[PDB]
Amino acid sequence: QLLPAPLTNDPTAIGPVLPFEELHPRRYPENTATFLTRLRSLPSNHLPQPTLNCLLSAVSDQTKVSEEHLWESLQTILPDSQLSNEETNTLGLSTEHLTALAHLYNFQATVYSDRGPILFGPSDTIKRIDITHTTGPPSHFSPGK
Repeated sequence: QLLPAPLTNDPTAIGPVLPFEELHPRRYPENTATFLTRLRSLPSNHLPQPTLNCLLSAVSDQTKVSEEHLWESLQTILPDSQLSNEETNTLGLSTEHLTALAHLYNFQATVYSDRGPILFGPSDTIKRIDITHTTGPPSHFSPGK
């Protein structure tokens, strides 16, 4: 809810800090797309692929989209500060990145977590995928049920 300084300082973005679902309206499952972000304006800087890439490999398996294309798509819609930071380098990508990918590639994911299945991504979509998540630690995403 509070405004993150790296986000407001991020020169790849413009405008005010708003929930993802306000800046990118879709039929998201409630309380999944409320995370704060800013509109991405600068073209891609071609960030290196994340070292902890299991979310990309899992979504890639289920969509047949390369991890490179998934990652470049994330750079179309999210500020760089939300893609390369202390958290992504030590914990990997998160279900918030999954929500962003779900918008960019029009799918809804069922995430089979240690707490049960949870939907991420817009309902106004045709494509469905299955992703497994274990808390660990470490966090791990895998494709399929």
